[PDB]
Amino acid sequence: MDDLVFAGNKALYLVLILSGWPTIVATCLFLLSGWYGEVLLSYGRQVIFLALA
Amino acid sequence: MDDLVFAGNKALYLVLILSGWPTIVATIIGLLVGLFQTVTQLQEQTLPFGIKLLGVCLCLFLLSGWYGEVLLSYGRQVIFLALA
Amino acid sequence: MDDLVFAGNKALYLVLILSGWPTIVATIIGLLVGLFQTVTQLQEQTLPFGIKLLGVCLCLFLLSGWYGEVLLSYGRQVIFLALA
Amino acid sequence: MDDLVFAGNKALYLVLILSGWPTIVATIIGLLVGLFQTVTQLQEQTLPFGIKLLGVCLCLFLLSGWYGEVLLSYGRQVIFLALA
Amino acid sequence: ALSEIKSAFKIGFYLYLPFVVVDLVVSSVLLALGMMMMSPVTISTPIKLVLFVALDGWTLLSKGLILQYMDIA
Amino acid sequence: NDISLIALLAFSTLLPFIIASGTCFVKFSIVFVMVRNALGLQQIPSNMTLNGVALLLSMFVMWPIMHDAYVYFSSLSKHVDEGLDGYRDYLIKYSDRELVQFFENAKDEIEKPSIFALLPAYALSEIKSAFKIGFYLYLPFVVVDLVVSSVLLALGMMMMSPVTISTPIKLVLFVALDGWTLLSKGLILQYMDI
Amino acid sequence: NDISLIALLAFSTLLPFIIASGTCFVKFSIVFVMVRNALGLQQIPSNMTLNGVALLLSMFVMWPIMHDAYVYFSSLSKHVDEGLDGYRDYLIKYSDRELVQFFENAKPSIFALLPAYALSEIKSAFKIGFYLYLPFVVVDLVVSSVLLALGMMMMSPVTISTPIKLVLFVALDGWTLLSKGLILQYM
Amino acid sequence: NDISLIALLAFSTLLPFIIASGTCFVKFSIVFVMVRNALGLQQIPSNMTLNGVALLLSMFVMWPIMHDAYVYFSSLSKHVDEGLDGYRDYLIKYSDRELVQFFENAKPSIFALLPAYALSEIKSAFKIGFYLYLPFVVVDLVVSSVLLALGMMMMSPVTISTPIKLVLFVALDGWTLLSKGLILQYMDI
Amino acid sequence: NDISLIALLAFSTLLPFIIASGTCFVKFSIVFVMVRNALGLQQIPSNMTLNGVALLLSMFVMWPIMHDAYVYFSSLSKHVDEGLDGYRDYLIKYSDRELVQFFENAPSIFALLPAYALSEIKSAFKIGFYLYLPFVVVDLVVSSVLLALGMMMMSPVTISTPIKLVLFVALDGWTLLSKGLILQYMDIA
Amino acid sequence: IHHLVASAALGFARVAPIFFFLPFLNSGVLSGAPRNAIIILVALGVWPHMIPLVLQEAAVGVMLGCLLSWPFWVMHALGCIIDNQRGATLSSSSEMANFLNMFAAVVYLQNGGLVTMVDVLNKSYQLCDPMNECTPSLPPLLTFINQVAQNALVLASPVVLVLLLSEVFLGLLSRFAPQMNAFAISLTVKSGIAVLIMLLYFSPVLPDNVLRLSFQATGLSSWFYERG
Repeated sequence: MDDLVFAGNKALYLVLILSGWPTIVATCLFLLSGWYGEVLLSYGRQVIFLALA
Repeated sequence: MDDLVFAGNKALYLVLILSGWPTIVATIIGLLVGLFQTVTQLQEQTLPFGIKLLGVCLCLFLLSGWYGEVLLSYGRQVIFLALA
Repeated sequence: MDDLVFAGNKALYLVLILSGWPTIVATIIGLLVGLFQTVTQLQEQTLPFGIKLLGVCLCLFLLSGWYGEVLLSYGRQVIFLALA
Repeated sequence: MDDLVFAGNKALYLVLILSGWPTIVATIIGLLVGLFQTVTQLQEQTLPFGIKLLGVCLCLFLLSGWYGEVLLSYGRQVIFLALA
Repeated sequence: ALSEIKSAFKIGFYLYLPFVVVDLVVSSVLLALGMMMMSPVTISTPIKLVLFVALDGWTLLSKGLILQYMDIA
Repeated sequence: NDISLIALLAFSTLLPFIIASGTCFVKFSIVFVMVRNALGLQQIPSNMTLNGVALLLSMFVMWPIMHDAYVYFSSLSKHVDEGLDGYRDYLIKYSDRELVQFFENAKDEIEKPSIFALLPAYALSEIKSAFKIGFYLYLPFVVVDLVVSSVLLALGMMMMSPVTISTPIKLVLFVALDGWTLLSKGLILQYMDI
Repeated sequence: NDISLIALLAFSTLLPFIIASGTCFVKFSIVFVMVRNALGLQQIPSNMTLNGVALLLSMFVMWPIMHDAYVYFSSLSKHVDEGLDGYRDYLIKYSDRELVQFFENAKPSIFALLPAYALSEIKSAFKIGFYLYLPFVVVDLVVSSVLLALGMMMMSPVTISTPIKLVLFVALDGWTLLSKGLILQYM
Repeated sequence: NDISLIALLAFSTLLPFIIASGTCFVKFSIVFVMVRNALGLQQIPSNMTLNGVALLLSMFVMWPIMHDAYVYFSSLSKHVDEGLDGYRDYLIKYSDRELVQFFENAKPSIFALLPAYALSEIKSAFKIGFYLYLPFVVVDLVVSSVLLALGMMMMSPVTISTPIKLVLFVALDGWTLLSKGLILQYMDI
Repeated sequence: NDISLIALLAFSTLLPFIIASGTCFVKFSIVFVMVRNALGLQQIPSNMTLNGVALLLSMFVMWPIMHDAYVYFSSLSKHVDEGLDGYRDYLIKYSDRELVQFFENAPSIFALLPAYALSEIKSAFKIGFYLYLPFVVVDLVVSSVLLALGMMMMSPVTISTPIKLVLFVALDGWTLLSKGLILQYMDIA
Repeated sequence: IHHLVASAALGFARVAPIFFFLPFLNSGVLSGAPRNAIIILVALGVWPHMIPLVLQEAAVGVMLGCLLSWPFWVMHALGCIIDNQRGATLSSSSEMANFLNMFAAVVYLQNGGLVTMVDVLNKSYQLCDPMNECTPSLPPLLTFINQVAQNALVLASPVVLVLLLSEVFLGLLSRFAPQMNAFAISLTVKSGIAVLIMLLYFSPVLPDNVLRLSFQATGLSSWFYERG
């Protein structure tokens, strides 16, 4: 269940990084538009390699 | 019906203690936003909701290993009470 | 039909009292924490909910043993009103 | 045809007039509670439900037997128009 | 066959109307209170059944539909 | 026996016409689905086992009636009316006397009514009585459906469906009350005394 | 012939009525659907797989009973009450006694053992299903209350609740532990 | 004749019984409708289509096993015990090994390990189905975070989260990734 | 022979699965309800109509394929493999040949239906996002004019849906994508 | 003798979809025992005198069933917008539209109705008799979705604009005092204004438009042509 733990904690790690980065920034949207689709598409690219294999 | 009245109080006592920790951490830093700005005010209303969301997912990243095992134990206990 | 209007009036009287007892306890914690936040400002939206959840789960502890009896005796009264 | 028009004008009239008193007794106590919140500053948005539950459940209590003799008086008439 | 489909649908619209009057007041008082996430079927279905037993419509539809085709005395 | 297999297959399609209308299976099967819908279940248990328990309870009051016809039963004109006289003194008990006169015109001791005149009134009297005792069952569950839906509304969680919470409470209110055996005791004592 | 086969099809008409009402399949069929609706899942496994899994689990305690009918067998009219005691020791073990004696009042007969066993398997399946409903109300309320800790009052929690519901079912591996739990009450 | 027709039409009601218990359709259709559950759509692509797709793939894998069983085909009841050794090898590789010994306690019987394969198949289908569920959950809170960062606290996030839930699925084009991966878990090229 | 009429029961219960699998109705039935989810009114146009138009539209594309199979018509099973050639040239033009050979080497008639349907769900999901895009601009430009006023608390959904609904029929939407979807397949008009 | 089964299975194919679509002929008001007897009586009563002929005749029937079900889809879509603006439908993001559909199915059924329905179905065999390859005429089919929506929107145009003014005025009431919870205050009153405004035009306007949108037999050549 280690691949269930690693995939279950990379989601909470990305919520802290991605949703919490313009919290500390705003405390400009075109530079933050291209960053989020790179990480979500790569995390979905990784979770199928951990799923179907 | 002792196991029925024990699993109902255990379920509501586990609701109070699982939903009380991120609720108090959502208002400790919510009070440390408003009480800190009594000098050099510059107050905006929508500002502390981002820090409160970061403070919620921060303490959820700490208690994620404990919130799972307090549900893994009660989940294995509530089926063993039902079958055997 | 005189018992159909008794079961209907007992049901309407019972919903007002059962959903009224935690409602006043959720009302006073909605009152006093806001009246504590209108003079000592400390402005926060989470602080009333953080104590309202405690007051609701506390009165559900103290009234969980009473709600099952006021529902079990009404449920037993209804089936004997229905069949015989 | 003129009875099909009358029965449709009265079904919408009875919906309008039976949902009249519970929706104007839950409006004055929705507005005067917030007018009390305009004098004394309170930021509890979930507050006037505590009066709105007692308002609707007490308005449906006194007029409980009255609704049955408007539904039965209209329901017996429409079947007599249907069959005869 | 078509003239009795027309006549039975004519009776069934009249029969249909009181219950719709019950459902449109139940869905109004559940929106007066803040209970928009609550299906009104689970509340109306008890109080839609009293309208059929206090009116004893089983002994009224069969009483009328026989009198449309035959007569008494 | 090829003249009798048609008399067996037509009897095997005639008993689904009679058991489903003129016995106590009508009142039995309706309340089991009304208490199935009162809790908030769609597929549990099925539509098949609820007609099985109701059929086994239906022959508990019909087997004392059927045995009188088996011992007793162009000479078959008056042979059938006394074989069904044990069934027609039962149909006068659970029907409406004014309603069977409505079908007999369109005392009762000196002449029992016609057998084809009171079987529709027996069916309408059991559908009406099943709707009446079916309304009673709905009320306790509706109370525990309005309490949790107004307790979550005492809090700020207006976007929360209470069906995920009300379904545990509704089937502990039916098993701490011992509901399934309690309805079947009253259904048996309404027809056959102990 | 035709009548000797139609009476076998009338036997196969009665066979779904006995397998659906008077055996263990009444208990097995409830729990898989009660955990189907417990996880926040509408219809997504099937209604055909769950009725085939519970039937293949239902014959494990039925074939040891019905093999003696192949062992044993108006001559056949009196023998069928003689060589059918193996099913009656199964219907007297799990049925309540006062419910049996009430049906015999209104060795005991089989016709009173059928609805008293059937009316007890539904209640015991409802008692198992409540304990299965309980660890998911807690996760339904604690993920719907940390949104209320924030300004997320217009947010349906049923899309964040559903992943935790089934990961708390594959961590407890609750399908094979439930099949192994329902077998040790019979074998 | 008719005596084989009543033995065949009583068998024809058992043809979906093997599909729902013994084949791999009980893993394909679960992931195919949990994709619909995870995306947030209710009747797209209308699961009457999805059952025919998962049946096509299940039939495709199933065929090499049904081909040689018809090549092979009491003492004639014992011809069925060795006629299905190609089927019996199939549900040995994927079932739980220590569950069958619990079933036979009470070269194994085919009635024993047949519920064990479906049990381990629903467990694997709920594990793959949870894997897909995890990325979208993050997609949801990265919409409600920025909506709470602006003054749109009353605006519901489901009208903005749903557009970026299905461009993550088409840029990743997961309809071909899941369909190739579930074939590669059984077959080989 | 009543088995030949039982094969008609193998047609009346299977034709909803062949229409839902290999007919271009899969592309129309997805995009029609996808724009309905884009508008924000989930009861209009009321899926009985959206399935009626999507079935009549696909009965214009399948008619030049079914007609040529009628004017044409293992020994007499060698007649039908030439009859399905009109459906076989249709199942190569709209399916990808990285999935066509993949269900073969592990063109056949059973090896192209699981690849054509997966290429139509892929070709429908990226059209519906482009359709999704103007609406998000609308309910992001009407929700921001309230916050410029003192309307920080009012719900914008009950204002967004009429201003989105009277614009789509006034700009003739449902006759613009019903034309633009059938122009991909056949020589319409 | 034995060919009448094929001559009634060709009539059944055209008649059956129309039955499937119309609100007073569906499975809700016509159970399985009398259903398959009416459609052979009507199909034998309208006859004017090979697998894909039953599919061609089914396609003409689905086009006829949508054209005969044209005025009830407008009243149902009218009810779904009246019921949507007052509330009661945001739990998915009905009870009111089933009343307007049941009302229009009676006010259409009294004056005329089944006469113009079987007049359309009898004129259908005067232009699209079988073995002549009739076809549902694609270039007018493409605007069919647009027409119902436009009719529903214009028909419902008062109640939406009045409920929009009740939302601007209640939004203006919150700018004077934001501690009102004006989202739920409007939710109590919009279901009474959506009944009071529709009471003023339920009787004089609504039974006219059902007799205005009804499809008649004079427009069958603009929707059905022949290939032969």
